[PDB]
Amino acid sequence: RKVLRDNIQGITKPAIRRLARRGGVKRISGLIYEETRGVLKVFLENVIRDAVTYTEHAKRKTVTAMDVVYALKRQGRTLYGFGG
Amino acid sequence: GKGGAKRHRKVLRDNIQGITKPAIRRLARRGGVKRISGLIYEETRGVLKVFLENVIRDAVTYTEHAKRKTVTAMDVVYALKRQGRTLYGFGG
Amino acid sequence: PHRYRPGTVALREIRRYQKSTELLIRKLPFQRLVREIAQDFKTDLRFQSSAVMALQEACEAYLVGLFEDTNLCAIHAKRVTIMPKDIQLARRIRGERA
Amino acid sequence: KKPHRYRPGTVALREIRRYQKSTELLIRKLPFQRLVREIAQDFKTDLRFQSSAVMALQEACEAYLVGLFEDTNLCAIHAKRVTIMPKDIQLARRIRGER
Amino acid sequence: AKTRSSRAGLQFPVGRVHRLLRKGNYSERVGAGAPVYLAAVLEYLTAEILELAGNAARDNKKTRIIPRHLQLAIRNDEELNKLLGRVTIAQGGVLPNIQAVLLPKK
Amino acid sequence: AKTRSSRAGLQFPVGRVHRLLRKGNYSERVGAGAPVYLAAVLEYLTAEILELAGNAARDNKKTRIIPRHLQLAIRNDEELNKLLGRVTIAQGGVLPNIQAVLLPK
Amino acid sequence: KPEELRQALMPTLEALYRQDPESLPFRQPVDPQLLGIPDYFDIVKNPMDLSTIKRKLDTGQYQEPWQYVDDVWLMFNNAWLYNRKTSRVYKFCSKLAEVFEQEIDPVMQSLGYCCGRKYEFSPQTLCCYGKQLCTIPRDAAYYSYQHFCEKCFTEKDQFEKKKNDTLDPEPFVDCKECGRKMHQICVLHYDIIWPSGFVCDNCLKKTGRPRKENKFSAKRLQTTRLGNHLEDRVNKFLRRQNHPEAGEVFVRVVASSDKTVEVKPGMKSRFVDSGEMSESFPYRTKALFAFEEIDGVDVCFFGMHVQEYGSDCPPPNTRRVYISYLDSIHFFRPRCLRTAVYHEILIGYLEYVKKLGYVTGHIWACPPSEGDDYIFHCHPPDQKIPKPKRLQEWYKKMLDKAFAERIIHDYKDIFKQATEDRLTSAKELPYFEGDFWPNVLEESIKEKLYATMEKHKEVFFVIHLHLLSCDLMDGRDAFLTLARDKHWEFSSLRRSKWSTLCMLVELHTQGQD
Amino acid sequence: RSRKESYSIYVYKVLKQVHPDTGISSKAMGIMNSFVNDIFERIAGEASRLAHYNKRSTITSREIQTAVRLLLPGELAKHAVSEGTKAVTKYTSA
Amino acid sequence: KDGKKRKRSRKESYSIYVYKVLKQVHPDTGISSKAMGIMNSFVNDIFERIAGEASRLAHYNKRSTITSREIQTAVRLLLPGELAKHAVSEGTKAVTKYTSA
DNA sequence: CCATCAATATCCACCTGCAGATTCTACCAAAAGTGTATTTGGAAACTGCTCCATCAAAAGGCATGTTCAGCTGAATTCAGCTGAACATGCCTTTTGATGGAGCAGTTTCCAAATACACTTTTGGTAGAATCTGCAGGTGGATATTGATGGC
DNA sequence: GCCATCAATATCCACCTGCAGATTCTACCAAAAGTGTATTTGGAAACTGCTCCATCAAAAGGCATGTTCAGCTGAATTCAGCTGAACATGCCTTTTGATGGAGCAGTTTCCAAATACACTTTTGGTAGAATCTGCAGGTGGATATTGATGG
Repeated sequence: RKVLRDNIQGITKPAIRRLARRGGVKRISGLIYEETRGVLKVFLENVIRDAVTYTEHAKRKTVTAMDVVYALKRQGRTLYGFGG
Repeated sequence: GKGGAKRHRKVLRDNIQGITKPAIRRLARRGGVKRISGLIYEETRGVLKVFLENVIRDAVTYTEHAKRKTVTAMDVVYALKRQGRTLYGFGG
Repeated sequence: PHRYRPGTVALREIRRYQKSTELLIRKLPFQRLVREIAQDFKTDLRFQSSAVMALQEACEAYLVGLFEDTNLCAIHAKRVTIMPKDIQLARRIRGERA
Repeated sequence: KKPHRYRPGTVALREIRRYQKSTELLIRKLPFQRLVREIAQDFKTDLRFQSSAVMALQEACEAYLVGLFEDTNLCAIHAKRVTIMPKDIQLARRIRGER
Repeated sequence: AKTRSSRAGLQFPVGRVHRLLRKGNYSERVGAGAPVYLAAVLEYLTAEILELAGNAARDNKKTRIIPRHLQLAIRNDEELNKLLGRVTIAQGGVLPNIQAVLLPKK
Repeated sequence: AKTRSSRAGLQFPVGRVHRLLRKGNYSERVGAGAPVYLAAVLEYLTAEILELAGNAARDNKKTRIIPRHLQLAIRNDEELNKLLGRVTIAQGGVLPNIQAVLLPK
Repeated sequence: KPEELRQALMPTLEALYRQDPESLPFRQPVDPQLLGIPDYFDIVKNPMDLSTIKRKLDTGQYQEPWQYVDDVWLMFNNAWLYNRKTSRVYKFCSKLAEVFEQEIDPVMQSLGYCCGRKYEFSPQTLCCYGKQLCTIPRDAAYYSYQHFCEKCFTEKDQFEKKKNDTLDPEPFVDCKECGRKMHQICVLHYDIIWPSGFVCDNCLKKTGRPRKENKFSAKRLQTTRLGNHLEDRVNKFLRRQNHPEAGEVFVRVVASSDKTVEVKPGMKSRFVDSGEMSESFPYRTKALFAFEEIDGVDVCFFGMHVQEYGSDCPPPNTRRVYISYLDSIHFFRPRCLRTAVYHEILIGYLEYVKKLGYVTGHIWACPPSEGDDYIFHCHPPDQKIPKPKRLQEWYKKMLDKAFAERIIHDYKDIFKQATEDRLTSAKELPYFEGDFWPNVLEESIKEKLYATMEKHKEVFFVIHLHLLSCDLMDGRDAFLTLARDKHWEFSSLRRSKWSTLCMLVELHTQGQD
Repeated sequence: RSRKESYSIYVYKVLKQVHPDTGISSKAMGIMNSFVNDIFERIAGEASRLAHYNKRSTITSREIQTAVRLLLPGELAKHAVSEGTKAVTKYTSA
Repeated sequence: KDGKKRKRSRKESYSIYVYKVLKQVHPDTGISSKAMGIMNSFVNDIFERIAGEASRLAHYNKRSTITSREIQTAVRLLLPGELAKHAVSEGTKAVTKYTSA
């Protein structure tokens, strides 16, 4: 597979602004976008590490939503609608 | 009886007021607080009060299950565990 | 030329995005980031569409809740504009950092 | 002739160091057994308390308060202040999610 | 020819939930009334949350319950909010809430 | 002849761990190596936690481990810090830590 | 005269006043209205306080100080009774009373009286009559008329219900000349010994002739070869020690008879019906006691009983001795030789029977249960009850010391002895009266024997060595019953002296020879 | 294909009981199934822990009721306890 | 003596094993009773945590037996890189020694 | 500043096309439930042993009032940060189709886990007696910080 | 405004010494713990049916990206009312030790209550086709909302 990279910038400035507006934020500073990108990224490797270890425990090469529910539940961030 | 039945009967202190505000100051010093507002203590009282019904009730709710009315260290430590504040040293 | 005062459109879109519930981050940049960092953890992995949707929804919820925490921490300092130390404090209170 | 007086903060910092280097309990005992007794009989009348259970409750309460107090100090210093304020403790409890 | 679910006057299947309890590896043995109590609790919780979701949908001029209605029901009930404080509802969104300070300061 | 702990070169009792697994209702069947690996993991964690406790004690001019040394050991290692980050320690106190603004001048 | 009584009694009362804050509640009469205790007069019928004592002494209302002592103890008892033990007044009264014992004796000893203590006997336990075998429990509801247990009458309302808590006061004697009240125990006066009445030493000092010699002493008791040997050995050991506090010790056998032990019905059916062993085993029982000269009077400090089966006794009891009961009093002087004296008694017995031809000895080393008196009634409260291991070590030390003198050939436990003898049946076990083993065998027959031997291995000791008619001392039950009825206690030195005097008089005058 | 059980029909019956003319979407059904499964797992695990704590090897009504009291706060807890007592009484009365 | 009054409350504890581990890691260091209780509680709650993770890993994948792979993955979930690798290495060494025993 | 007014986002009623919600026909294997057989968690009664509430004195602290240096917020001013607007265009988002890596159902069967049954060791517990880490207690003494003072 | 330094203080350490607490040694034994044997079984491999996971085409409009102006918001500065910090004063409340019995636990009985399993019946998914239906989405205009226009 192609070794893709540098798509953390894909979380665009208007997207982060919209997420902040949904959270009740009225004014946003410039570096907020990239630093919240970093926080999002950190949450991402944590959650995918848990989900991928779950999947590898099942001898599977495809990550399913059910292991995602497992990871979210075990991180105290239980998600509904995707099984479990 | 007679004599000695009047030993420190100054009960005119509220139950929540027994937290002994200097103890709150000591806890703040342990918490790294340099300056404390004057009316903070009492609300922390209430705050700690809340924590008590957050914790002990759970342990209290354990007590009747074992057909007992004496709260044990195991009930307390498991009440802390179920609330996310597990404690060490009282599991024996 | 008609121009609204600063904050009016921001507050209008605040109600707009607090009224709707659709996914707010567009899909495939998140998909590509997940693929890259998962390959960094383990190569040759595959992902279900429902799995990526679950990741997207969970991350949106986590960031939006961080955003109410952010607004509370910012207004705590008599401010209406958010700066990184706000969410740093919010996470250190949450226990995410220290 | 003007008896010696430390400036505000030096004794505060000394107490900070003293209570951060020590491990003894800071909440007085007898009021704590009282508080737990009345709050327990508020839920079930005529309860009995073990010494170990009371010690565990006291240690847990002191730990919860002290940690909330670093949280409150962080909230206060975030607002360019040094004195803890009720808005600081409310913000800390709101972020923790207990509220 | 009476099912134990109908015998207890409940809608949820007592047999299935008892089988799940046995398969859940909770202990060596499971009592007879435990699945009945469990089914009653589950049906009460779902009835309350569905009633609140239907009320929210009616408030939105909607007759079909959507995840937004479920989120509105769960968040506007402080007890149910305490039940689901650490759980995210898919496609649920957030409650409309703007601080007074965020409002114009004219 | 030889204990399962001795056969695995472990001080912790493998048989006791297996019995606890059986009575813990985690699974109706338990693998042979699961109690051995549990004993090894708990032995490992005990090894570094007691090592850091002894280091704290010798830095504190003390030869007996006390809960204060235990908290000093557990908190000073950030991984070990998060292991007991949501855990309340008895008779340990707090770490010496003062904010920059609190310091004079 | 009031002046002498006042100049005597002010020091102790003032010392009582000195105690603070213990004596503060006793400065004034108890006022129910002021103290808010309207029920004070319902419990305390005759209250008095320190001010009442002062005003009564100042007006000279005492003609002898025992009324002072009785009033002080009565107000002490009132304070203890009305107030709970955990209250202020109870412990205040306890401290004041302790000061009272610490101060009263030197003052009253100079006024011409024996002592200044108010003495109350132990609660006298009663005995049942319907069953003729049970007794009346102490500190419990009891039935009596004109005495029955709680379960006796149950298998009509004229009975009286009460709880056994009453106490018996010490007897008092009045001097025929002075008339001063005296404690009978303290003065050691007894009517049969002195038919002329009680005369204080002060009056006899105005006469010249002292108290006449007491013929009812342990010295004049009938002597026996065994008792003579024991007393000679003890006296020789004491002379070798030459302790200044040690006195002459008299060992006398006061009872000896021939009895038979009957096989119990279970073992009677299992072993006697077949005819392999006889229905009963004859033996000789003897009782001996040790008396020491303390403070010019005899004090009994040792008692022990043996059962002796001679050469004509059928096996397995042939040529054996068994120690049935053993008792002692720790008031021997000096204490450091007390234990060393006891050995010289029992070892002296072990040698003596060895001279007579006996081969085997048996010892049942079982510590007494709390409240159970072996021979002497009312053991002192401060007398240490040895642990079973301590008693076994004491007996082992005795056997080792006797072995060192080449008197004892060997000593083992019953389990090791049975294993070495290759015993295969319970019938080979020695048969003794009231022994634990016959009861164990009866229980086993009613419902592993070697396991029972091993459990009680350290308790029983087996030793390889190679008529006076007295109904009172024919067994430990009669003497204990008489002591309980007559309050013959051994709980203190003076009480032990009085009890020894009484038992010596009983043996001297009520004997059958 | 492997059977995958769900509580869709029971939730539908309950919502007909409480709202005869109200429908639900498939995603709403998934959310509801996830919620009921999660609360089931939570209270069942709490009951199992309570049984383990008192050396009890069976889940009966008393300990599961206690677990529901622990997790459900206030009015919901009282309603659950009352309805459970009623349901177990009805079950044992036939 | 049936119904002995001394004691019949055998309390499960890992005290001697923790003391031994202290001996290997620090032969000349003491230990307090309170610290020993802290150690017992820590090893205990770690035991229930890891056992629960292994149990859920077995249950979710329709696996009725808890084997070595289950605890491998459970340790990988609970522990980040350094502690996880060291614990995995020592556990693998222990199980290999047991197998070859 | 209070009043009208123009530009603009919002609410909302209405109507059309359709993916999705709801209704039957038939199927069908997975449970559910009844009725014996067997086993056992625990209700229930009696009782010895803990330890918990109650109460005492000895003591290490706590509760008020005073003085004031320093904390915090109101008031003020200003650089420039980002919100509002707009132009350009990036890439999106769906609709479509496709090769195949990979998930999972079905069959076989064996090394591994289990249930006893027996023998072995062994950590708990209790009591005796030895060892010691350290909690304070006592003599300096030491930055250290507030204060007096000189530049 | 800086700072070099007499002077009271809590504290680090140099030392110590007695004791509650930790450490060492002997002994008993039920409870595990290890080994043996027949039994059962969960999952390894082997092959394959099959669902969706990954991959390439295309286009055009929804926002993504870049630029500009300034509204006002964040940031810096003064200062004054004042709330708390430090401290001396008085006393009281807390801490530690001793002592009855209310219940925490150990023993025994036995029965209502729990599994094991062989059928039989009901029942919950669910392939498949048909009809019903709530709201996605576009239209149009009356309706608040905002900002600064005449004066």
